[PDB]
Amino acid sequence: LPTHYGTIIKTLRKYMKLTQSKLSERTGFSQNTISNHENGNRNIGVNEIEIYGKGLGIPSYILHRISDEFKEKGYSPTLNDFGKFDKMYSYVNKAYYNDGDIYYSSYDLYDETIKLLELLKESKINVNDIDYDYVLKLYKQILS
Amino acid sequence: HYGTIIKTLRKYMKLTQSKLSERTGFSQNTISNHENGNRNIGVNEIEIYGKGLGIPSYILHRISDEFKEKGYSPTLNDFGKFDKMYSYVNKAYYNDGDIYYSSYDLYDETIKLLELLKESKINVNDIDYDYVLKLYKQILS
Amino acid sequence: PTHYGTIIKTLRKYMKLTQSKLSERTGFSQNTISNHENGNRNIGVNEIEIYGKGLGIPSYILHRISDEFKEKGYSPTLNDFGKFDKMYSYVNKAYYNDGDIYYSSYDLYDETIKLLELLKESKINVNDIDYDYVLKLYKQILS
Amino acid sequence: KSVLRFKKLTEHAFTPSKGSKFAAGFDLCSAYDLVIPAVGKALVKTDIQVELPEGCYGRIAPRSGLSWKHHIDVGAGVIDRDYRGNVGVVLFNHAKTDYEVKKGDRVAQLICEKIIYPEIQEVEELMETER
Amino acid sequence: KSVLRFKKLTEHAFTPSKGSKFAAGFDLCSAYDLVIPAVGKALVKTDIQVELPEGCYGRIAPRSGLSWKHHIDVGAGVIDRDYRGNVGVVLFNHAKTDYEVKKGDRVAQLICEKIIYPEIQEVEELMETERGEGGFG
Amino acid sequence: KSVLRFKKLTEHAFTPSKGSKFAAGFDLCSAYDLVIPAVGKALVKTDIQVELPEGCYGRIAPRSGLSWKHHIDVGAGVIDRDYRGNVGVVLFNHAKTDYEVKKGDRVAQLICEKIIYPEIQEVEELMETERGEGGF
Ligand SMILES: [Ca+2]
Repeated sequence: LPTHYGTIIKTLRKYMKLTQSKLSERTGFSQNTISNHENGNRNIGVNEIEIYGKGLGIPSYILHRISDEFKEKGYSPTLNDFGKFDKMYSYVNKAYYNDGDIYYSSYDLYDETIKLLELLKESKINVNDIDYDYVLKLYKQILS
Repeated sequence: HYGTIIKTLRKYMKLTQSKLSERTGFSQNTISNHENGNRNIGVNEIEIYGKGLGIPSYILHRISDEFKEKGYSPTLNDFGKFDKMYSYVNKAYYNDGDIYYSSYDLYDETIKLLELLKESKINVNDIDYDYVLKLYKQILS
Repeated sequence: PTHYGTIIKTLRKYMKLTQSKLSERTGFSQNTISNHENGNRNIGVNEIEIYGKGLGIPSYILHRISDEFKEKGYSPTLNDFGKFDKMYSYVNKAYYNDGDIYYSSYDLYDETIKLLELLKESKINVNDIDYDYVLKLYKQILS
Repeated sequence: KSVLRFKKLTEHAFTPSKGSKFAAGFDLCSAYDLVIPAVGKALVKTDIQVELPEGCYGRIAPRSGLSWKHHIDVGAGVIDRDYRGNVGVVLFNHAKTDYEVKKGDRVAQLICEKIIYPEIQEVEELMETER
Repeated sequence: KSVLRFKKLTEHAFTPSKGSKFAAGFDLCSAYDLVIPAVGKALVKTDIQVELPEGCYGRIAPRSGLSWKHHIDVGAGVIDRDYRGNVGVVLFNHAKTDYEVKKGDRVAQLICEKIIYPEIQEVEELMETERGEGGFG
Repeated sequence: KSVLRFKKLTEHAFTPSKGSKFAAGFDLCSAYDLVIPAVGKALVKTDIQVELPEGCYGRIAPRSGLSWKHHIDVGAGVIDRDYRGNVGVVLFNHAKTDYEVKKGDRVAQLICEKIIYPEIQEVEELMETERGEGGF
């Protein structure tokens, strides 16, 4: 199954309001190399996602998890709603590295970010309307 | 509190007001206000005092626990026997496997062991290391 | 200390080294080495490390050969060192490249011996056996 | 920089990852589904081989959440610098229940522990401490 | 020099201490009284947060006396450099009887283990070790 | 270079050894025959004392074959730089059967783990993980 890394990077580059040239100065890839990556002519290796992840400001493993969502579902709900994922992932990272109840009970910051988003959607509660302490209390309930 | 601790231990180890100053880096006025009680000693300074005096800082906290527990510190009142015996407990911990794999707290084991010599009236300079090592192994069952 | 002189003299000749070439590697004089090999001078534990580096053999294998001397009066491993050398290379490649050996091995020397005894039991020549076949026999000994 | 190189032995192997730059080790993911029996053990294969940077070895260290929440300890854990086989994670399930590991679960982390490779020298001194 | 910074989260926190300058780690004291059940586990809170010196991480290592005499093992033990939460000591009681941990008892020690923080790089080359196929020489 | 010094305390002590120069640790051999009881423990004596090279401590780490095949974990394992007593290997036998350790068996390995000997400093401020709270 295809990895769809070309569409993922082009979508995330536009989400970060970066031109192909500005990303080119961070990654070190040429503007033509970046264009061929986004279009699909040149394949993107596991070491190129690492370079793209640092250039975009996103941990590279989230780009792998988005590519895995494409293979399993045909689409990526995280990529479709990345703004809500970005804001929600900031809360779990602050909670993971500052709260012992999360550090000693967490399993996967990506997986727990999705379920945390799903539980706000379960209550149909909008992100960005939520507080950090409000999400932390719910974070500790999912982790017993 | 801690000011009284420092004055007794500084005099026990034969140090002047001046000799303490350049080991700590503290001025003599800071030290003088510390020892009588005008200026309180924050906990990052006791480690500096501990290295300047030559005693592990955690024993100075343990002496403070005796003050909180009894109003005075019997170990500080009898520091000469504690210092020499702590040399024996430290030697046994780092040289005998029966202590290294059974010790819990070098201070607590030094304190109780002194009480077993005081209970039976045996003098510190009168005891040898080899006999003290034998009594150490029973307390560590 | 129990036959170490014979070990060095035999292994030096097995590795096609002169007394001088070993002398130039170890730093020992040719006279010190000669007295070591004959039995006049006793070999301390720190010299086996020096001899091991000079011969190109891990010093602990020289200790294991000495244990056979203490146990039997002779060393069958030293008597057939050419086959041990070739078989020890196979166990080393398998130990560092296959997880089934890395997570089940106990001692590369003992396991080299067991493989040698199983080739002799089955009338198989060491110089003739392949590594991929040897790897399966190693995994059989390590259940 | 220092580089930790890896190679996927199968399709099921996962790329080791960190969440931040200051993570102690790279998370190791299980390449298969398996069950760790109660008061039992299991060898989780990652289907990767590693080449460690110089001056260190590879310590398979536990993950905090899995150890505390599921009573699981990591055994062995010493990966020599010259090991190029499948990296296996030895897991001890001390709980009274079986634990089910899923493909992609982070079962441990690989820490590049700086160590000394010294020469050994036998002494006849009885060495005594200096306290 | 290298500095290990810590802050007490409550009054119950203890200052980590060593017996000698070259002790491997700073002793970590339990901030509460608790019982680790037989063939069971417990997360011991130190009520401190730490900032580790550069070029290392914090390994919560066992103490020899408590491990050998009381059948206690230290689980987890990896303290990342950027972790600022409550430092917890995961203890596994493998004995058939409960163990009573008291406030202030040294349950483990924190070692600043020098490590490398490398970048990860995937190769297509099959890696293989030199030793073998040649032998001594 | 850096030297790991040891001394045999009895006739039964074994010289710690590696198979290659780049092995992580020196193999520690049991100096006596003993039994590690089922779901139990044992303190295996090596009958050696060690002096470690500078800038490190001695970690008694498990060996892969014995841990996986026999359900054995290494407890304690911290050897301070100034310890000159008999080096003991704490072994936990988690299996439901007794395990027999025999004289000469390699029960663990000694790794000279590079560590920092830092200063301890108490702060009053609540320390914050300072990196990523404003999003990617
Ligand atoms: Ca363990």
